[PDB]
Amino acid sequence: HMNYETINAFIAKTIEELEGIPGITKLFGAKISQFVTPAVFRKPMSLVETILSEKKKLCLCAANKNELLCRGMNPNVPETLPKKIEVAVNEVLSSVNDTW
Amino acid sequence: HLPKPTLWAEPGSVITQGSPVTLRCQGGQETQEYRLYREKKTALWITRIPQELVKKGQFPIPSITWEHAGRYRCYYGSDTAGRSESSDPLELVVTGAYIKPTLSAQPSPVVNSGGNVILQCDSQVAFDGFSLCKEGEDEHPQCLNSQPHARGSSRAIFSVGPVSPSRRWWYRCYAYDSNSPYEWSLPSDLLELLVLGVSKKPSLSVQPGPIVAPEETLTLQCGSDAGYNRFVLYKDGERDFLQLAGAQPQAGLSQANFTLGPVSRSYGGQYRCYGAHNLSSEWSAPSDPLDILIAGQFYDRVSLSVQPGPTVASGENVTLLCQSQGWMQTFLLTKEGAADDPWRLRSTYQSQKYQAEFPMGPVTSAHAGTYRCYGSQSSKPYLLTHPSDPLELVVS
Ligand SMILES: *[C@@H]1O[C@H](CO)[C@@H](O[C@@H]2O[C@H](CO)[C@@H](O)[C@H](O)[C@H]2NC(C)=O)[C@H](O)[C@H]1NC(C)=O
Ligand SMILES: *[C@@H]1O[C@H](CO)[C@@H](O)[C@H](O)[C@H]1NC(C)=O
Ligand SMILES: *[C@@H]1O[C@H](CO)[C@@H](O)[C@H](O)[C@H]1NC(C)=O
Repeated sequence: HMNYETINAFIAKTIEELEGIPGITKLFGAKISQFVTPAVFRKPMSLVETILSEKKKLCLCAANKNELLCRGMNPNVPETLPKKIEVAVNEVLSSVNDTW
Repeated sequence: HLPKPTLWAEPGSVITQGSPVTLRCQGGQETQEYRLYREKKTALWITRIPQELVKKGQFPIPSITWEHAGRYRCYYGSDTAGRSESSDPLELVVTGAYIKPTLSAQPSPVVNSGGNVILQCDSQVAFDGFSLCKEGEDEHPQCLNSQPHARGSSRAIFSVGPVSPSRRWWYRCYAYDSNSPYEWSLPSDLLELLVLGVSKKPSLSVQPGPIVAPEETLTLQCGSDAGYNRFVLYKDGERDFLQLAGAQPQAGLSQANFTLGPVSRSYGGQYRCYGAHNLSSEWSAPSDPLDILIAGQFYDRVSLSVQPGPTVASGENVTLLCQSQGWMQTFLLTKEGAADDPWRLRSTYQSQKYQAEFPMGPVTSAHAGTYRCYGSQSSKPYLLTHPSDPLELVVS
């Protein structure tokens, strides 16, 4: 159900989960909070494409070229980041949607 | 009060992504009751395991991903009874997430028996976690990790302990982010240490000789009368040692050689050779060092003369003079077919040029052949000028 405890619990737990994905905090900084809103609760798997397009953009900035998500990943394996965001959002949703 | 169970993993705890694994639990000879659990974050995969396999204490992972990585413990509980206390933890690690780090021994991978060595793990990108694993053939990996004294967030250091020739020492290191500490990078390339004994030293030679020019090819040779069948070559400053194909020993007589080329500045250095027997894994004491020097590396050219002349009868006083117009710290004198080391003399500034006099004294027929001299500067230590034009000594 879409109420105060759950909307709020979803938002913090999601931010916490995103800051838990190796690389995000160094690349995204304090701006990560801005990607999670009550709007995301309505379309949660939207986070997967919105964080990915921002990371791709952030990796162009000269200062971020030696950052993990930008060049530390094993190239010869499919990208974990989209799955990690998808798992994060679903795990939070379960934890939150199982109110009782 | 039931004996706690045992938790292990077939084939191991450190698995590459995609590869299978099976977490196995065992408690007494009884069954029909088993339970497995990750620490901190429940692992759902466990729920989806057939009840026929749980009873056998089998929790298989067909393809392992970071979603399976973590610390597991196990426990079994009967009906009338309560349950057994949790098994000791099993840290299930998934490798291949990130670009491999670089492993190296400081100051050299060549260690004396009983000695210690620092192993340095290096990464391009910053990581707050590093782990060093020991490998064996008959053995399973034995890791150790460091976040404390894992300096610059791009490097970690580990002091390997007393090294014994009782086993083959293999090492790999991993880098990881602490927000997923069971999801490690691709492994670093294997590092093998050379543990030393006091056994008779071999002898190191070079064909055609130690002074070699770029684009040439050399052959480094090892030999003993000590009956060694294995030989190792090691150049100071290098990460790895080169294990040459050892011949079968005759009257203890064995020789192994390595043919490298094209030569470049990189070839220049101090080299050592080590022998060992098929049974022993305790290498010999090193061969006396061999310095390989790279000709034609300066703009400066050198000249080689004799005072009296090129042709002189036995017993006469003969002095070879090497000289250059450009500054040179030292001059090097060599003979065609001379197993001895080149004669190196500090330079002197005389007659508006830099020179060095190599006095021979009274001449023999050994004191006859084809001499060439070389210019050197300590800044570029294993480097040399082009040779002087050859000077031929003919004795009566
Ligand atoms: C041959 O003659 C003598 C030995 O009989 C040597 O001359 C000396 O060489 C040293 C080299 O360091 C000089 O410091 C001395 O001053 C020389 N002797 C004298 C008395 O002056 C040398 O081996 C040969 N000479 C030359 C010129 O090569
Ligand atoms: C290198 O060793 C082999 C024997 O092991 C033999 O051909 C020879 O002694 C060496 N090669 C040369 C070119 O001398
Ligand atoms: C060491 O032992 C093998 C037998 O396993 C024998 O053929 C030879 O003497 C040695 N081989 C090598 C590769 O050193």
